[PDB]
Amino acid sequence: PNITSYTEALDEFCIELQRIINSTKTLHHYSHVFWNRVSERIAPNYYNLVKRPMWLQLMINKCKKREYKSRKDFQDDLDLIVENCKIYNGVNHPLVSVATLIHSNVVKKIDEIQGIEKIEAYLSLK
Ligand SMILES: CC[C@@H]1C(=O)N(C)c2cnc(Nc3ccc(C(=O)NC4CCN(C)CC4)cc3OC)nc2N1C1CCCC1
Repeated sequence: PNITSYTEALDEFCIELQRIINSTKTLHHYSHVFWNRVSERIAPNYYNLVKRPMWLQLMINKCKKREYKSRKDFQDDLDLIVENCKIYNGVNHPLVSVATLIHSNVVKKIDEIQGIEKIEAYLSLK
């Protein structure tokens, strides 16, 4: 991959982020809980507490629209998954350790993206 422009860098970034999010499906037997939007039928009150909900399919959709312009934009959304999980369920709820495992696994995989330094360099040439 010859990344030589901002646009080429952003296209590659968002394909790589998609792959990393998709890899979380095999991470843990409760990973799937974070994939789709929380339904009111199952979580009464959820949207009374949680004003910025986040789930992994939504992050995939944002990658496909090239809405992540940096690592920080991406990690801001990933932070919400953990924050909402902790606050709604309680920090000792079993789902919390799953959300933090997803978070740390994802963050580590971003650093392993082949050519991540080159991608982030061209992303800084907005
Ligand atoms: C929203 C809080 C927390 C969370 O943080 N997320 C992200 C979440 C994402 N998805 C789910 N999904 C489901 C949740 C409940 C059920 C279900 O069928 N519950 C029964 C309903 C009838 N009742 C008599 C007995 C229990 C099915 C789900 O299908 C995938 N739950 C989540 N929960 C918790 C995990 C169980 C409760 C809520």
